[PDB]
Amino acid sequence: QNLKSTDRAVQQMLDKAKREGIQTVWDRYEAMKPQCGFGETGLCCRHCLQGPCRINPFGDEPKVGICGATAEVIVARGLDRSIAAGAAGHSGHAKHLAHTLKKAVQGKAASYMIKDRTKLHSIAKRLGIPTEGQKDEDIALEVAKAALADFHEKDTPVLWVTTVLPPSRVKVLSAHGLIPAGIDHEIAEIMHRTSMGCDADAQNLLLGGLRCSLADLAGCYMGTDLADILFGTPAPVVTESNLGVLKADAVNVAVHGHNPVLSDIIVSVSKEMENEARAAGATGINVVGICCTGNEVLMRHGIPACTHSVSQEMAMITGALDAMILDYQCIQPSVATIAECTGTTVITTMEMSKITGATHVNFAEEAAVENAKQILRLAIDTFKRRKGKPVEIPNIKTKVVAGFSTEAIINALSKLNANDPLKPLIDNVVNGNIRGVCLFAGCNNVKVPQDQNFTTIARKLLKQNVLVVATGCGAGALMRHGFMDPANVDELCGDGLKAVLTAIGEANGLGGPLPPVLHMGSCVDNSRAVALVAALANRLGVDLDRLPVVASAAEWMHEKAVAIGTWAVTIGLPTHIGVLPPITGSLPVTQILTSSVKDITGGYFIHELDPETAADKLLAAINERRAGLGLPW
Amino acid sequence: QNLKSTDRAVQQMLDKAKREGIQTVWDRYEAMKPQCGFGETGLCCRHCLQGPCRINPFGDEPKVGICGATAEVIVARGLDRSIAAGAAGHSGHAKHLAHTLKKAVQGKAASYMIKDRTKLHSIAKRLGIPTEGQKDEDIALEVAKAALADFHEKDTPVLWVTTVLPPSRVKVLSAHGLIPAGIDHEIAEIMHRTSMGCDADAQNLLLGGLRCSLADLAGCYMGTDLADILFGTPAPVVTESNLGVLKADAVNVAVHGHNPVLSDIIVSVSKEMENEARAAGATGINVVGICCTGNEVLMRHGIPACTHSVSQEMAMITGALDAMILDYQCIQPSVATIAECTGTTVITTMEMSKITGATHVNFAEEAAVENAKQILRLAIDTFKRRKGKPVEIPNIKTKVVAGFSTEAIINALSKLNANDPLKPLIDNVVNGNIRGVCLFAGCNNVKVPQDQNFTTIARKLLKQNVLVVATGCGAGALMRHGFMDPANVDELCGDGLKAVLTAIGEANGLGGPLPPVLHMGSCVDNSRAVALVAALANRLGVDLDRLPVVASAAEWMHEKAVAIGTWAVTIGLPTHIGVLPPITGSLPVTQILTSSVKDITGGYFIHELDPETAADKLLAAINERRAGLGLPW
Ligand code: SF4
Ligand code: SF4
Ligand code: FES
Ligand code: FES
Ligand SMILES: [Fe+3]
Ligand SMILES: [Fe+3]
Repeated sequence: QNLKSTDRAVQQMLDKAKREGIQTVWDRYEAMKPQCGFGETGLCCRHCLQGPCRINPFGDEPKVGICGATAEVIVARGLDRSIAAGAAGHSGHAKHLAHTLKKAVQGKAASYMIKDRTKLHSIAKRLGIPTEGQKDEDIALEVAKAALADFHEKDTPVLWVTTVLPPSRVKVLSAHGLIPAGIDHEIAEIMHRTSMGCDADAQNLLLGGLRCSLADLAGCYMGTDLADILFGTPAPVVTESNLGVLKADAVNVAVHGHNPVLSDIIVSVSKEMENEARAAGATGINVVGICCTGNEVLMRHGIPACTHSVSQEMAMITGALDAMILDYQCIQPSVATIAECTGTTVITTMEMSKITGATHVNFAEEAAVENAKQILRLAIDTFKRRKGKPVEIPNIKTKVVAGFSTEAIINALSKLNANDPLKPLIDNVVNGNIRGVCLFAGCNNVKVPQDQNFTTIARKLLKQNVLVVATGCGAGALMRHGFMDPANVDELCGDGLKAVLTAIGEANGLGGPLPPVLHMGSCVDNSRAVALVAALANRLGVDLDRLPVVASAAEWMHEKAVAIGTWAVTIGLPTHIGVLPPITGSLPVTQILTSSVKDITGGYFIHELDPETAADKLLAAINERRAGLGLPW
Repeated sequence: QNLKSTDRAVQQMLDKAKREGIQTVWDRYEAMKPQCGFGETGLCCRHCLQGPCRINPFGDEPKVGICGATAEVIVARGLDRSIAAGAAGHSGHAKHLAHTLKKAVQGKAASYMIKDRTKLHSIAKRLGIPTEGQKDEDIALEVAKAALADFHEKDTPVLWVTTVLPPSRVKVLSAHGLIPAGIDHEIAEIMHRTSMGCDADAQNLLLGGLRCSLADLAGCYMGTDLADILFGTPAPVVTESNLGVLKADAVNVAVHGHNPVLSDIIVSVSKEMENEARAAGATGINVVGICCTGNEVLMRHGIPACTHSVSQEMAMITGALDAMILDYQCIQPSVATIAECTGTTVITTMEMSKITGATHVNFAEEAAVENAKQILRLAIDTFKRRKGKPVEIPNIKTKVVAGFSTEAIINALSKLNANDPLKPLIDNVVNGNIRGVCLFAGCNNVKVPQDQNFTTIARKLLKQNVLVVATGCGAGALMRHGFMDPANVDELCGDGLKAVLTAIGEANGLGGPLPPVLHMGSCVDNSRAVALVAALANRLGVDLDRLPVVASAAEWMHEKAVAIGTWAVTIGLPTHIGVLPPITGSLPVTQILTSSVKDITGGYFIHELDPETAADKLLAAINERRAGLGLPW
């Protein structure tokens, strides 16, 4: 079980699943070995009915696609479609929120409102929307319309790119024709250019993919902006994570997926109906989070994080999960089958994301509170059915300090310098107390023992005084292994980094340091890390590709993460990836993504499967950036 | 060579390529056998980096995707992405034309203009744009803005769906939630819903694909509408097709691709520079067409059709093709490699469609005429280099009568009944002179001996008094085998059909019949066939799924054609396909697409690889429709 997951709670449930004969993601992975080498290297194409075509990585025929498509065209086309699909996921999430805000300020969905008025006003002015002398509802309606307008061509490029990056970065990207003209416009253009008999030049294709990855960046940043307006900007909070946050005597309700439009309401309504849940024999309604929508409500409300990503089925295996409430993205469809064995009520809520065998509850913002009631009443009903059943909840949980929005980080720094809050951070970068900054992002992947890369790389960087921030299931991995607990700062952090986390935490009325890793939220909240390092760049008067800042998608899986890794490279960051995407079948494509893209954007991918080597390479990249500033290292 | 292509000119060039050692699409197909059975059945998924995943069609493990995705989810997700890619191709074509019209009427591209003022006005009123008292340039600017607005969400659904189909059809589609909200919106939503951990219900997934196929229909219809405004509505013309239309002593220039924004200008400018081409030793500039952009200029200007689709490389093998001018879609990237051997100058012109090793000429509508000059001067230069070389142009060509827009067909019928032009056609449907209508559409496919299915099926239907219309490379196959020559009516057509083609042709001042097959234009001009059968439905007061009308994508290949076959089914047509798409790995998915979709839209796919059986099945479908009207058959 150790080779499957480094999480001891996950290992315990893996033993339970094995003895009850419940097939898991790891069993399904084992049944799939050896995986197809053509698909693993990227040398397969099904873009037309003359296929499927493949290309031998080495040896004799086939050496070329039936239409004449070369290995480098086929590899670049497949990558582009992955970026476009990721963009479409983050795009759809942000679009849903844009519609939710518009409905709310037009009086159509009273369950939603402008919760963060100061974020609303700062966004409107970043966009150049006039605020002075306007109702909030009219400013918000303007912001929502501007959001929806970034999805298509108009007289301006995508403002959720051009107004969020340093102007020097925007100029460099414009010179290469990489600024998106519209979010869905770019997605559609990728799908066109990669279809049969279209674009057949690897470099041209990859440039289109960089541009589409910035459409994904725009979607993430818009998603974060809109969610903060509607639901509040995160501020530091304390909670717990891992399976031990389930309680045998409560109605345990998992919010799972990505979009909090639904799960933020479930959080609110669940408070009301705990009276209704005592009547069924529960202590209350124990809302817990899985994946990114769990991160959303953990970041805003302190909802304990139950589990993440590859291990999401294990929460059900406890026998104590009465309902799991789905919106979309990263939901293993196996949960619908597994629930027949574990008793859990699996509920889908979104029209374009249903799973055969799960109960569907049509959710609409106009009727959000009634929907939450209907769903939570199914959860309460399920809790009654398993009264007197034995459950096996592993007694394993960690303390999690989270909620580090960019606004919260700046506010926390302002206690050391009120008029120049970024200067203390830059000060300790310059003098070596902070070697640099590393963002961990992305998913877990069944190919990698769960959390192994995240924790191994994090341990090394923290010892070397790197300030580590994390999002999505990367934050999930670190939070479940204690990296978000301030009690662990002495163990994990080098003395320079320790000094800075202590100084900031003490000045923020804590008596104790900041946690070893700053949790910056969900996957769309990778945009928060952009807003932070962009402000650092603007305060220093340099571009992002001169900052000692790197990223690591240490165990990535989803097309969304492929898009994120690509826009990390596109905005100038050295970007480590811990699972090879299907590009090794083309040396020219691999060479562009790991080397020569440096000459376009200043960022580059770092392909490294071994996490100890990965950390060395990430430290080397941080130290090259320090040298380019003339800093000691 | 007979097993490769039924076209004798193609066979001759295949012999030349074999003896000169030039690899062809058929050789590349042979080098790819046996093709992967997982991809051929649809049982492969690469939508995340835990893959590639496959499922054994029969036997033991693997039986399920690593995430839990079933065979039916994996098959439906792959199909949806094919529909979305096809939609994106037709979408991009139409968008380019919408931008071209807007530039033209804003004074930015003087090389373009409103050539068809009566089409402009009829479109504006179908859309509800006011014409009375408005400049043409303001009506057109309104139409162009309405076109661009159909790509995104707005207060109306996609008007290039809702205003082009019978209102009874729109109501049926709306009740199933199938009307697109925006063209690129639907494409992006497909890409989202099919990514990992999203939509996992085959029926839900396929309904989304039907809706996305109507976004493709909208793109085709918009493309046809806009091209007719800018370049003229087709009217009957006479020309020739097949390789014998090349001339050894001329500068032979192939326009290849799909979008005529470029090639319509090449046609115009080539006339001017024939003086400049005599000076180099040519008789003139011989512009010939390949694929759909060749259909565009064949339909409007009588440009002879050189070849099509799978055989496009053969035009180069003659040694007489001095330039081949590309825009996008269905261009075998092998032409760039092959040109090193044949002398041809291969020129790409569009930013998102380049081929490594081809010369790129940046085309912009603002500078269209200068670009045509630069390109044609490269063609003239190439003609000089091969002076005194031997060429082998097969002396094989057919007469082609084409240009049957829906407006031309209605006008031709109006000579038999001026106030009720559709009534003579319906009259002869009712009395049996016309058994029904069959549309042939789509590509050739290397898997099928070229044109074999198109001609075999057409011969049988025409003998049985079916009125046959054709588009794209389906029209290409029929036109190269004599089906567009009126001299062939006695051989091919049954007496009832013969009577009607003769009566119409005689009444249109021809002394002779209409040709055996009515050429309705390029692939986007499949929308013309919709406009015709929609008018027939509205005149009869019934929906499309009650008309004796069918379609056959007899040899289809491209994702564009997959989308077209799907919207043919979605608007209510029995739709034969002659190559299996990757769906046979899921019985439930196959059963939906071939049977139970009948209960949603009234259309259905007819899977039939054997063309004689196909014709029987198409005749059976036509005759069922006749019986449902109470007609004899
Ligand atoms: S697009 Fe080319 S390489 Fe891909 S399946 Fe079709 S023929 Fe093969
Ligand atoms: S989405 Fe599911 S079936 Fe597809 S590659 Fe990923 S794990 Fe495999
Ligand atoms: S041949 Fe296995 S991924 Fe296509
Ligand atoms: S296993 Fe061959 S198409 Fe993927
Ligand atoms: Fe996740
Ligand atoms: Fe073609």
